[PDB]
Amino acid sequence: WIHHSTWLHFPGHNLRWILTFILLFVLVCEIAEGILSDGVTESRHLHLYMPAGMAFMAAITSVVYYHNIETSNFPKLLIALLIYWTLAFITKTIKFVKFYDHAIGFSQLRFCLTGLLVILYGMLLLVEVNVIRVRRYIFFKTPREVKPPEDLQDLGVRFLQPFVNLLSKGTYWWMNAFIKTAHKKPIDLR
Amino acid sequence: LSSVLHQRAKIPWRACTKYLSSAGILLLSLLVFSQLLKHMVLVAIDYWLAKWTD
Amino acid sequence: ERRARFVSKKGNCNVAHKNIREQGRFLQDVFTTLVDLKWPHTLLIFTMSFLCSWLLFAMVWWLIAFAHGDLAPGEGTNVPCVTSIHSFSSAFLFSIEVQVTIGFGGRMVTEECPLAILILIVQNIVGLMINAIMLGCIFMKTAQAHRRAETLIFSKHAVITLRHGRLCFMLRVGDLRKSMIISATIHMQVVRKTTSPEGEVVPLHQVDIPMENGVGGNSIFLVAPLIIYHVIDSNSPLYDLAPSDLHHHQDLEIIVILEGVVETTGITTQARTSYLADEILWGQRFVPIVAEEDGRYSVDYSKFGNTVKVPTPLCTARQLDEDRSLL
Amino acid sequence: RRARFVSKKGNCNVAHKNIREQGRFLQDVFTTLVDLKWPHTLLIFTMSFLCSWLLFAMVWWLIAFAHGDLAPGEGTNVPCVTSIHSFSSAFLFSIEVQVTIGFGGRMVTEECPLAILILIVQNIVGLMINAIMLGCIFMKTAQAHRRAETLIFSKHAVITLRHGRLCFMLRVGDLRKSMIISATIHMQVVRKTTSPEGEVVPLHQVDIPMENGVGGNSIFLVAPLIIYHVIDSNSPLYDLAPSDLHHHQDLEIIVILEGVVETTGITTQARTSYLADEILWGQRFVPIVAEEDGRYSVDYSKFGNTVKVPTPLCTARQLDEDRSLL
Amino acid sequence: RRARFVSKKGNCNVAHKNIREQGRFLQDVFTTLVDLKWPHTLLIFTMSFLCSWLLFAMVWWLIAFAHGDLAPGEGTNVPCVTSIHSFSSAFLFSIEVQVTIGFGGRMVTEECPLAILILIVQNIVGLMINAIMLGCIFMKTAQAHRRAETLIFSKHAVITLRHGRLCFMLRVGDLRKSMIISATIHMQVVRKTTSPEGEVVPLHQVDIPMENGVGGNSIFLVAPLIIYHVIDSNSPLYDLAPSDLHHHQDLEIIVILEGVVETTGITTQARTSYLADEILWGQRFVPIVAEEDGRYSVDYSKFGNTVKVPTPLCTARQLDEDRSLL
Amino acid sequence: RLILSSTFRILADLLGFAGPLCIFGIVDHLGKENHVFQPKTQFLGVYFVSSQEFLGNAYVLAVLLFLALLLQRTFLQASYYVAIETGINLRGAIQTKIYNKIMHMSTSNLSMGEMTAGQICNLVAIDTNQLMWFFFLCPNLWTMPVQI
Amino acid sequence: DLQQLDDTTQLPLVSHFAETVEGLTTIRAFRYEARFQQKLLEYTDSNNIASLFLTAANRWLEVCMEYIGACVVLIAAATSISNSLHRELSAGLVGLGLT
Repeated sequence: WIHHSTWLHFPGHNLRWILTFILLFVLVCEIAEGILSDGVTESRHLHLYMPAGMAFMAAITSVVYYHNIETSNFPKLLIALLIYWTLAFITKTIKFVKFYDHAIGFSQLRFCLTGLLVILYGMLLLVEVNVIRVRRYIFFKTPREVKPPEDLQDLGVRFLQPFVNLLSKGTYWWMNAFIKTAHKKPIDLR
Repeated sequence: LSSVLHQRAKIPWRACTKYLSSAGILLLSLLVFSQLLKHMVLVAIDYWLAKWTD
Repeated sequence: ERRARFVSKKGNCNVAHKNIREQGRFLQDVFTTLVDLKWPHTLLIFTMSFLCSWLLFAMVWWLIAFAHGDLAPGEGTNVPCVTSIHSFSSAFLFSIEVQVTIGFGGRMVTEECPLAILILIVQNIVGLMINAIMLGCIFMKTAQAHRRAETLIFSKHAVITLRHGRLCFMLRVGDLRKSMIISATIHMQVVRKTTSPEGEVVPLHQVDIPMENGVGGNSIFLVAPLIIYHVIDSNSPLYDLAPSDLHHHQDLEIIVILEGVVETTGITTQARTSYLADEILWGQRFVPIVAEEDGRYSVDYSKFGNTVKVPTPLCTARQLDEDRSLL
Repeated sequence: RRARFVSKKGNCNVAHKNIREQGRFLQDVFTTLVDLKWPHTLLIFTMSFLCSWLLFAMVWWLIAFAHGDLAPGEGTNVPCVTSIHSFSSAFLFSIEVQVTIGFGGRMVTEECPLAILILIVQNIVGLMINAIMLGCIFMKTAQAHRRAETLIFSKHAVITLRHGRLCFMLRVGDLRKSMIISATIHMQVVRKTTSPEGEVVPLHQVDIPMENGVGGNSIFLVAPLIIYHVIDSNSPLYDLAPSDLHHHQDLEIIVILEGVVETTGITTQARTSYLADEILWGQRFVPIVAEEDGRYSVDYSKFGNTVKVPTPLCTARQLDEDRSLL
Repeated sequence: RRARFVSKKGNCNVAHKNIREQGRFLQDVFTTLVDLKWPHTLLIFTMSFLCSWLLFAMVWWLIAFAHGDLAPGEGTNVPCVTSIHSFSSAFLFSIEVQVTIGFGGRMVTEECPLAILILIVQNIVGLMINAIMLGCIFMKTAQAHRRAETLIFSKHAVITLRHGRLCFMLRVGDLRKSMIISATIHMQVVRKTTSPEGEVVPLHQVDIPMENGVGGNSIFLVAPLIIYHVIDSNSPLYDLAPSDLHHHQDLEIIVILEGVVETTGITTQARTSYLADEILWGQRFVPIVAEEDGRYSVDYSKFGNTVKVPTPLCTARQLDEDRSLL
Repeated sequence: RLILSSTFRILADLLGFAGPLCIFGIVDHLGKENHVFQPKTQFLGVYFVSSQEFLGNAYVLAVLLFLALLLQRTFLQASYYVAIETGINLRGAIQTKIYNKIMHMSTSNLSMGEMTAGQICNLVAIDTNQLMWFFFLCPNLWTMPVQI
Repeated sequence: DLQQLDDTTQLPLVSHFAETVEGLTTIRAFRYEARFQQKLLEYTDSNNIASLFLTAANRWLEVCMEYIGACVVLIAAATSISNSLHRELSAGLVGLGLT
């Protein structure tokens, strides 16, 4: 569906949210790409309109999982992403090979989008993998200990804009609460 | 409850009351009329700028 | 300037348990947490999975069907992977029966398809377990939810009167339930930041209080709300206490919890309630609620929490021993 | 008449009026069916299960008329469900889904999306509907293994003198063959009181000691027991006489026996008492035990048979002080 | 090393042997599966159902060969199973029944009675096969809900002078938020005692009171507390000497912490002990209870923090002996 | 820290300056009266669109606008936040070094007269605050010509 | 509130500095430099921490409106294009709207 114990961050908190957001942009373009290609042919021909439209949902869902999988520290539970990133590499690559087999080239946009997709997807599997090098949740013997921030230990830290996710770092949802509670209760030095 | 609410009063009327009273009437509407026209003239610049472009 | 209380007046006691090593949790906790959900929230929880149970495996068949060539337009050349499966819409129907054992009949599986033979097995055993956990979830939820209601009412403010000569702290606990609380043991505990005479500093040392029942045991028979006459004496820690130190700024915390078991279910329950120094009105007496009617005994529960003053000596409990010695 | 704290059969009747609380939550309704009797439970779900066979079925016929399948003749479009002819027949189509039979004479095809929602609409409903049934049957069966209690006490109360000091007695005897584990039966006397400092108690609740061997609430019941109650200086009835037993009195002795039945594994309680008039001063309980050649038999039928035995007509103080002066 | 009666974590390794022949009833197998690991539980019934899907399916492929249907071609002979052609279809035929799919492509006729025998033969089995597993997952529902160990126990013991009185103590706190209803702790010392009449107790079990205010084994924990057992003249520890703190010392203490688990409704027992090596004479625990604006604060790091304090290194009997002189 | 703030700021306006450019494209597709779409390519029975045409679609350019607009604003807004954070800390270090130097200063009459308390007050008040603003507005110095 | 809170917190830090200037020799004479330096951090914490939150809300209110303002572009932009796509809206209205 205290909190200081629920604020540890996995490795690459930036390299993922940057990459994951980078995926939302180019993929959203493909959502236009299938729409444009379907204009001429009378039949809808969703075969280029459905996947990205479905895929765009997935990254949105996947990102929410990472925020949830990090807010509650269950580093073993970071296998679904491992089992989803890995599989997507198989399917995405196949399209590149078959398109390259038909001498599609880069003159067409779709092959250009797919080629970009492989690189972006490739980063996701590797970036996720680097976590296993650090936390070593499964397929490892000794889980190296991880500690929450020493400043975060004290309950006397509130303007925790630094202590928030990269997607949070800019959205200022960190200050959302202190803005929210101010509507009724006066704000004092406490 | 009330203490925050009593503090949380922007007081536009009182601010308008003293400021306008100092202003008077002649220069008062003159400020209102002149400012509105210039912004209106600015907007009208675009429509012609659109028209000749069209 | 509110002071922290070890137990809330409503019993929602909160203690900041920091500097805590992260205990390992397993996914079964979520499965346990699944049982812990609410009936409306759980209703969607299984339904969303049950819906995805129909769809997700079904999509495999639609992919599977396209492989054997049946997904193409009509052609009697090949033997279909599944009979009369045409579109991904029809894909749901073949699965919809399978997970639900419906067996509509027209969409029939056949032979000569190894992958399909795995489809009718893998999606099959999955459904049986899928319904099993949901059936198991309801099995535990139905019995347990009956004991999620608290129907015992303590007294918000405490009174300090004198009964049978001695002054004894009083509190009235009223039962809002028709069902009886078997094995009613209510233990009274006092908490203070008493630095030990040996020198040690105890920030929250807890001291129990004898209930002064008819047999000295914590056991009590609950029919109508009565007064737990906690006698204060030399053995009692409250001997040196006085209403002088009854201000909101005194490190004196009183805790009472009434252990028992719901008669209908047998599920043991506890009632957490606490009182501080400020909330207690010294020299107040309880207003009787039990009324003598010809037909039954009437409970004036609306008058349970009414504090009415009565002539009460204001001498110190330690000092009050002088009156007996002098006389 | 006279107000009794607890009835002889139990189920103490107390008018707990002046109630300010939530009227009802849906949890009560689920509790209400779960606590109903077997014949009532059988019909209620039967009505519920029958309702599913009807309420959803109403949707199909309306779904059918919309597609125009019900009209006679070969239709230009394949219907929402194959071989649906009339609302009477549609009940057969509905019965296949919720009950999960799926004969096949009725058939559902594609190209009818509104039906696709309907199939899902009743699919989850029936499974949930069936789910309540499995839950409901599970609940009623578990507790009903201990739906009754058969541990009785003598109708009248008996007082006599045992081991020099007089005492008030009672009779303990149970019927169910299975034993009750950890019997801690505490008895209490209730009477009107006004405190020496003036506080008025309409009926104070103070227990009496069962005077067992270990002086504790524990009891092991395998034979008709007579749990005595020693009258001591601190005893509430230490100023009691065989005279004040008239119907107009303030005494009220009630005993509640805690514990769980071994087979049940669930705690059960039994409330029994006896008023002032019910007692018979100077009467001893009839020995109901008798060990035969092979086994021992309990003559329970004479449990309440009170046999008068000579006793001093002096109060505990009026006896102890007389004994002390003796 | 030395033999142990209970490990620190709570394994309590005891070498119980010389045991007579146990029953080893076959019904215990279901209990083993009932307590089986969830992954193992996942596989166990699955293979059984997979075997069940095949075991009866094994019989059918023979049945078809018997009734003269597996042969190529359509003759006058009605098959034992409609449209039964080969093992692949046959292996589907069973899958229809034992899971009640009811495909319909394989239909049933009254050609051969053994088919009616076969249909019933597995018909009860499946309703039983699911019955065994449905109860199995039902058992594992509450069993997983247990999650026993959710508290803490002191790694080492402390012996400080409380209220001027010499007394040992320990510490414990609850890591989980859920409460422990009806706390009960018993402290006992497993030491090799001897009797005056020669009985050399191997590891005599002698308990020590918890010195609670009410003078009972009942407690209440919401915070990390220290149970202080007053070491007085009426306890065997009155002959203790700090010189006996070696791992080779012939003494030990055992603590049992019962209590009703509020959420689970099943009591969990805490098995713990401390060796003489863990005894830190003249050390005092640093308090971890703290106050904050929201609520009280607890420093779980400071559970094992020890602050040494001046302690008279004499015998409690001798210290009390000089206490009268002092 | 400051360099990253400017680096964000530089790409903030650089991405931002395309804002007007999209308007130039948006009108042109509207500016073509026929506005009839035909990709003129189908490699394998499915038409594939060329790059030069994908960036010519009026609706497509609009979608790129909202995506760019939100992206351009969010990075631009942070650029102020990063700098003002670095400056705010710099107030502390300057103040501490000011106070730390104060405690070890000599109390000569010229050191007290020629260095009056107000001058000591003014520097801690006027200077560091001014230096705070100079850092608070430093990137604009390194950015305003770029956008210009 | 915050600006009032910040401005109020601005007075002591300067004031404590003035006292140090006013009582320099004695503060060193008592050799209590350890205590006073704690106060300087104590004061500097108030002004600095107040400033960050003061800067924080200023950035947020800009962002929340800006993105809310941003949608006002696309919503109008799509609307104008559809009018120009089908309703034969002239470029003149199209150009002005984005402007």
